[PDB]
Amino acid sequence: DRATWKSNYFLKIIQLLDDYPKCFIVGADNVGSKQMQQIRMSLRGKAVVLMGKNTMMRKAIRGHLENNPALEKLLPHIRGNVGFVFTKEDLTEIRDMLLANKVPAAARAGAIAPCEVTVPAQNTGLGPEKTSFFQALGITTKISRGTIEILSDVQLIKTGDKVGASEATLLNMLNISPFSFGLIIQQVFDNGSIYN
Amino acid sequence: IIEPSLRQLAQKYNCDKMICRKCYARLHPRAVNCRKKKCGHTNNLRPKKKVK
Amino acid sequence: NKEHVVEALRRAKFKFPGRQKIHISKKWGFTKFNADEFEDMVAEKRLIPDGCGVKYIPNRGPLDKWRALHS
Amino acid sequence: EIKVVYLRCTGGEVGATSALAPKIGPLGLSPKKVGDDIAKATGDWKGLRITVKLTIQNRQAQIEVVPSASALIIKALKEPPRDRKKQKNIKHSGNITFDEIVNIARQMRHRSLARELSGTIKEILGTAQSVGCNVDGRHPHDIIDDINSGAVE
Amino acid sequence: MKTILSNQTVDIPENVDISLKGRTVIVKGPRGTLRRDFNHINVELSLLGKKKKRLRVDKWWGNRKELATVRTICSHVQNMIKGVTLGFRYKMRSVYAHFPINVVIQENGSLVEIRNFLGEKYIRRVRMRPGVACSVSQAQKDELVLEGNDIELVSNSAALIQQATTVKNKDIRKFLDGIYVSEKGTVQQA
RNA sequence: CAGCAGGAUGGUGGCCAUGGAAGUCGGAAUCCGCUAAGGAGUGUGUAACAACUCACCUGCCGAAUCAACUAGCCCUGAAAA
Ligand SMILES: [Mg+2]
Ligand SMILES: [Zn+2]
Repeated sequence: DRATWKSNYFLKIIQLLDDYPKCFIVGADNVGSKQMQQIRMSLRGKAVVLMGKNTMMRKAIRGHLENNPALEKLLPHIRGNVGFVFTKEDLTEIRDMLLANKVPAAARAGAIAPCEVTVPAQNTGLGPEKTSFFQALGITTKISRGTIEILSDVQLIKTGDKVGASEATLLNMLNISPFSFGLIIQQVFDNGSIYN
Repeated sequence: IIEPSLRQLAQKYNCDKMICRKCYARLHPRAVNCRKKKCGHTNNLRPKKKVK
Repeated sequence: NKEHVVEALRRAKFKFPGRQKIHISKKWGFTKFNADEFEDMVAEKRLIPDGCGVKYIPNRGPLDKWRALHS
Repeated sequence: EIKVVYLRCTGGEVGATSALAPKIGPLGLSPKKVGDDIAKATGDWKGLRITVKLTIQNRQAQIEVVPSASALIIKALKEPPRDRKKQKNIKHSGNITFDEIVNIARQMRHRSLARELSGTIKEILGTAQSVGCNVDGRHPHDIIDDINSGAVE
Repeated sequence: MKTILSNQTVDIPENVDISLKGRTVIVKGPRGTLRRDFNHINVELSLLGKKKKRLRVDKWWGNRKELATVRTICSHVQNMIKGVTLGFRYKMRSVYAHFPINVVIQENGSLVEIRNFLGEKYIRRVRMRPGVACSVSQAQKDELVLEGNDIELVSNSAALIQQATTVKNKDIRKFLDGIYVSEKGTVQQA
């Protein structure tokens, strides 16, 4: 219940103090349920999983403040949930190579857009429908012989602009997605060192 | 003849309630005690009978 | 099964008049003996199980029952 | 044109109403001949809806068999299947042979979605408890029945 | 028991300057002023800070019956600031099955006639509360939007045309008619 | 301890099963296997799935819950010419 794995971490604490001196300090947004997925084949032996809870995020780390003792500064670092997915081998190409297997989304009202959103020059594959979603927001769509085609390459959300709600039906009717969803790696920590 | 959303809107104010077993009043659906005095804040409650 | 006998007797309370109380004993079963003491005494062979009850062996009676208990 | 299609064929049971018209139909090739030869290529399952893969090519659609491990559990468990009558309290049971633990492995190594012959002693119990059989107790009793007291590679 | 002290504070944004003379507060800003007197509650209203950047309210030596009055004034003040900066807009639909519901506004937003309800020839001369300006919606088939600033004058007058049109002597699991309330919102948006 | 919260099924689409059900239909059963997460689903939906959320679990702050004494006063219980 709420008593059963509560006492087994403070036995299995040390099993990874003395083994694995290398973490990729990933920042936890949208770790999804449908989009962390088509990835396997880059990460076979470079990785681990074990517990972590905010309730002992203090207690067993201060119990660990004693083996290699310059070991305090993480707590103002993780402002949220930031998982330290370990690694073993490479110094730079696992900082690198977690980039090559991700699969993007359906155009959703609800995410954030930090960069430019582009809308392609492509037909919708449908008949006579309502053009008010293209002709009230500022996109040139015209009826093209049953089919509806995006006339000019109209961009929606530029570099650092928030996502509007009622502007997703054009890429959803095209089934084509702005950018690759997945999980973002945030920080670096290597052997008594920090970067930003 | 009727939209099933506006109808979901009109089931809320008329047909999702909880009824006392003592004074036959009509309470909001997440309630545990009657708000009256002539029954004594009794904890006998039922759902309202759905349509047949 | 202790949390269903309070519930059975909470209902049996609606047939009798007056007022009465439900009490969980400190004995073992339908005996007159205590809770923990019972297993150390059965273990040192002072008490004998007889179905619903138990018999007490003193140090007073003659010896042949003692030998018929140890042997 | 290469289109590997998912179909839920009824195996050795020649079906009455299949699921072939909204999936393969609008391509142009007829799925009526194939629904029978696939049950023929099944043969001795006859009970089980092992899903059969079909790959539509430019000439025709091919037939591929996709092996399992929980349907090799139904291979290790050889019970009488039932007819159309379809009556409850159906959930089969039995005794799985300890060398059928070996032989379901020797056909769930072609898929190879697991570990080896000594790493086979969960697959035939923990879903086998939802299909319906036990090897002397479920996975919780076959914890101490299987922990490091084996002689199987 | 007797609890010795309980307080609560409210931050105010800088489009609004507030003050108080005694116990009645006044709040003026982009859409007008509002005044509400709290002279039946017996607490202490203190307004700390240069530029008046937040408020604080206390109650000394109070039981359980009057620790309730710490938050339910902070709410009628956050509502006092919202009804001056933003302003309220209640949207309410109009369900009907077979006959047409006719809705007509008299007095430039300050009166509502209602016709043809369940075939009743009896018009309903519903009056608003002074402060609230009704309107028929746009870009929607059947909809009213009530606008105003004071929420107390808005919501009671909104519920008046909800109780004006009821059903006599029949089922209300089957006879589902009336002008019901859909969405509680503000005039403009932050 | 409430909720302005990031999501829940690649073996299988359980066995024999429903015509079609993949958890969203019936049955002895009800598990442990990267599993901070198994439920052959608490559930909606769909001819079935697809698309969803949730039992159990993962984000943001400065002190609570289950029964039981009717334990004291107060109220309902409580109808006359
Ligand atoms: Mg009548
Ligand atoms: Zn009542």
